[PDB]
Amino acid sequence: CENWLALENILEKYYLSAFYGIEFIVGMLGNFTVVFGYLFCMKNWNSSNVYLFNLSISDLAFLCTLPMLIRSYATGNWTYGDVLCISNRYVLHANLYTSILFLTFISIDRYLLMKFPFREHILQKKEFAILISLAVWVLVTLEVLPMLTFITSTPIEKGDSCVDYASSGNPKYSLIYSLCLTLLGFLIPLSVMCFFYYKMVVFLKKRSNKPLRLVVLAVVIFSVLFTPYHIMRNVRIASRLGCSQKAINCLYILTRPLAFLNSAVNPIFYFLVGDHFRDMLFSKL
Amino acid sequence: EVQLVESGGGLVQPGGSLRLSCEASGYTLANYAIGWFRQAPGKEREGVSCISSGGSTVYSESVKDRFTISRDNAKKIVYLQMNSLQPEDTAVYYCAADPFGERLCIDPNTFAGYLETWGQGTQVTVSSL
Ligand SMILES: CN1CCN(Cc2ccc(-c3cccc(C(=O)Nc4ccccc4CC(=O)O)c3)cc2)CC1
Ligand SMILES: CCCCCCCC/C=C/CCCCCCCC(=O)OC[C@H](O)CO
Ligand SMILES: CCCCCCCC/C=C/CCCCCCCC(=O)OC[C@H](O)CO
Ligand SMILES: CCCCCCCC/C=C/CCCCCCCC(=O)OC[C@H](O)CO
Ligand SMILES: CCCCCCCC/C=C\CCCCCCCC(=O)OC[C@H](O)CO
Repeated sequence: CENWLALENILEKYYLSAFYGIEFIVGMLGNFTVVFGYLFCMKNWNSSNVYLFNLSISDLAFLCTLPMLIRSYATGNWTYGDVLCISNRYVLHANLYTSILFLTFISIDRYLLMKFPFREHILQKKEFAILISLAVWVLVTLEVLPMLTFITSTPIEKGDSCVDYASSGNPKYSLIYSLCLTLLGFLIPLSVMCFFYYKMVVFLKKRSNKPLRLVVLAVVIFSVLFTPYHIMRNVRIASRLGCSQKAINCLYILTRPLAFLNSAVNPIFYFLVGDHFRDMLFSKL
Repeated sequence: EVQLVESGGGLVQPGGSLRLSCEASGYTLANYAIGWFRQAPGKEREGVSCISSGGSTVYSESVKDRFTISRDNAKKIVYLQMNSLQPEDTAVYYCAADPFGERLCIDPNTFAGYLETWGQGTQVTVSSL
């Protein structure tokens, strides 16, 4: 399967380098603009602002790993050592699963605000959104911890080893973990946003739009960008239970920067919370 | 460019009614959202009612079955009809104007923070005797 090995090498060296390189540029400029916009324009934060700022911190953590990941794919090996293997493996999964959760909680916030514009409920308080943001970081850190435990069992002390559980280690345990993480990390938050879009549609039909716009964009972005990656991570593991295996790995490589395109485009959500932040950004410039 | 003055503040017996007015000075009020807020001594400011430039109205849960917000763009006035007032409604009532007419009423307690146009406030006192 020398032909498929040539494809794997080219995909890593050229496709991943270029795609992550573009995400690094677009993501850094977009995230630093919205972060500085909040640091200099927003004086009294609500729940949605808290979640959006956390989303940018998650995106920025991921964007900071890209020079290391691009250099590793461009050169064909991991050379950064054990500490940076664990920290990068953490950040990549953490960014993926905190991002959809912050958008899920923003969606619930937009629904509660549609029913209770004056934010009288405890669930609508700024301090409660801070508590939920901290819960999101803790939950996601815990979802990612079995992968880190597995990595610490591999010979990372060698300095040039940083394995992917999708490609290495017991396929039976990697599949159970990958499928549970697909369910809890992806399908469940997506389903919750779908449920709250439906609750929003029903509320507005009774009372007879912007709240619908944010949630619809979130459902579309995550359905389109996360689905190929979650299918291929699971298919990559299942195939390990030949040329077919290398061909599946090539499909899997293709899906990875597509899921992380989310971190470069999700600063758009700052402009969908009805505060005219875009207009506020221009006033300061 | 608008200036606001609230009026109608007074003494009400519990269960009594009172109408406040928020009058504007400037070119036009048409494109403005107008929100009514109140602040009791030692308490935080809280939104009570808001009217968008399109005419949509929103009410906080504590005043929903009792207050009515309305507007007359020709007289450039916004009224707050307050019915069944209780001692807990004692506060200085203020009106605020948002030039983004469809913005304020989405999230009045948060979006009030972005506004430069406020009135001086009018005292509403609800006490028996
Ligand atoms: C055979 N060939 C030889 C050359 N190797 C170079 C190489 C070695 C290690 C890493 C590496 C190091 C640490 C963390 C992560 C990470 O979490 N990634 C990740 C996880 C889930 C989803 C998306 C990504 C981004 C992505 O990596 O696409 C990745 C990267 C490249 C690659 C294999
Ligand atoms: C439960 C959390 C799991 C851990 C998730 C980390 C959180 C994000 C990164 C923090 C900074 C860590 C980066 C430390 C920088 C050290 C640079 C270095 O030279 O690394 C040494 C090398 O990798 C071998 O010797
Ligand atoms: C320390 C042990 C953990 C338990 C404690 C967890 C904190 C959650 C409590 C929330 C209700 C209190 C909130 C009081 C009202 C604040 C209003 C607010 O900040 O709302 C946003 C506003 O639009 C602009 O800031
Ligand atoms: C520690 C955190 C873990 C806590 C666990 C959280 C579980 C919450 C519920 C999930 C079921 C999926 C969401 C509800 C069902 C939505 C199904 C759907 O897609 O919507 C169909 C329709 O619109 C409806 O009428
Ligand atoms: C803006 C976007 C421009 C950038 C370009 C986007 C990169 C292409 C990504 C994924 C290819 C689709 C991957 C296939 C995922 C589902 C297919 C499937 O399940 O069938 C394969 C099967 O598993 C094997 O046996």
